[PDB]
Amino acid sequence: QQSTFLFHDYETFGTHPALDRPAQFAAIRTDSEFNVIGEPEVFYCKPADDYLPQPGAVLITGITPQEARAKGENEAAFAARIHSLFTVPKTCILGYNNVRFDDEVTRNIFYRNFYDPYAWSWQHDNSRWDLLDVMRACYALRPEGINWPENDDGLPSFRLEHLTKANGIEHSDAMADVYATIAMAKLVKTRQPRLFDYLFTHRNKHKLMALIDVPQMKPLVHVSGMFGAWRGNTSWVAPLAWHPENRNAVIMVDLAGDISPLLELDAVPVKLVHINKCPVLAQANTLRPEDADRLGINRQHCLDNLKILRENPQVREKVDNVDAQLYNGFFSDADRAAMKIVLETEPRNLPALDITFVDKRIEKLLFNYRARNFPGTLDYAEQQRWLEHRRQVFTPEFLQGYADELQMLVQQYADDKEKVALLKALWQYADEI
Ligand SMILES: Cc1cn([C@H]2C[C@H](O)[C@@H](COP(=O)(O)O)O2)c(=O)[nH]c1=O
Ligand SMILES: [Mg+2]
Ligand SMILES: [Mg+2]
Ligand code: NA
Repeated sequence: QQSTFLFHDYETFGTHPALDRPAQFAAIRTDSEFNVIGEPEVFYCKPADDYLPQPGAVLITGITPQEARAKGENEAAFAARIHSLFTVPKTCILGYNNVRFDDEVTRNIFYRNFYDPYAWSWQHDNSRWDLLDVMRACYALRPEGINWPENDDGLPSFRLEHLTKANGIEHSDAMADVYATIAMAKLVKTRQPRLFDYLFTHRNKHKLMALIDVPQMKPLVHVSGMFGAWRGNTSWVAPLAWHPENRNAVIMVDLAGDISPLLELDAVPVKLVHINKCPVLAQANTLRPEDADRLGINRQHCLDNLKILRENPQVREKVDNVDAQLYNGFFSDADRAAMKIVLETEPRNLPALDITFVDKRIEKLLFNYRARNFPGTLDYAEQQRWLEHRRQVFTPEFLQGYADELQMLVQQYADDKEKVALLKALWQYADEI
């Protein structure tokens, strides 16, 4: 009814958004002015017994598999709680690195648990945003008034913890990262008000499409992590064409690159810009001469490449584990309707549910869903199928490797008492599972 922001963040058991499992979700809702209006939403996800967490992830988060299992609900119920927060009308769902990471975790949790992986983002006036590329855009285009820390390599850092410390934001508990993300939003809104407004409005794919002039190859500023911190994640780009299959993807040339292989053949300075993924795009003059110089971006090289590309328009023409299979395709309307019945049927009425799916992923999705979330509902043949599944995960190579990694880390981090205790926990859990 009113426009709100839902700030959120996952802690996970590893960095693969499909093949690792979530540990904890944290979120809070604000009004359109970033005033907190909701209660903190913090909860855990019970990991199924076909999985061991990445030791490195647990050393970072401090959340053991024992803790998520004892404090969590099954992933079906975890997914339900997240889906009910995300689908409140007129919600902008945002975080810090959510476009690349947390949103991929969400898509995969929804996929595995019979929710639509995509609808949450856009239905009922919803949107997404991400403060990471907002911070990157400020550094590159409007750095005044913010402290920009360097990492140990002498490159600008966009780690949330570095930006908060550098700008006097308290950081810190479970909610610390979510509150830090709200503080970043307020920082940019205060210190770069017009840029903040511009970036917020341009989260919308139609505002982004208005910038794109393919016939003219109209140059734009693009701020992207792919460009690299050494050039402030920034270049001038030109649109060449739209993707043959992906409706949301435009094919850009990086004008700072070497266009020789693109001109001559039948590094390639070509990238996809996904207009549904909050890319930072603006008119060319948004990168001011002083900032182009600061970032080492060569205007004349970019313009020379642009001139060549415009004179050569032939360039436009030139350019298994079911858990890993989200992007194998969109489901049919019938299959989506069938999966909605799975979702909305009681888990006790699921064994008796006779329903047809055509997409070949759904049989395996359904078996995993029932065995992971509702193991008490499995019959004997299903129990034996699950035992085989666990065996095929816990291969001789995998189990040896896991033990080896723990034994290496406990020696490596011998003097870190908190890490030693976490490694003990990881061994204990692996021994059980
Ligand atoms: C920063 C970092 C995160 N992670 C995992 C655990 C975190 O819950 C998850 C998200 O962390 P982040 O949002 O700080 O990037 O990624 C690692 O496995 N290794 C790492 O070095
Ligand atoms: Mg995070
Ligand atoms: Mg954290
Ligand atoms: Na956290």
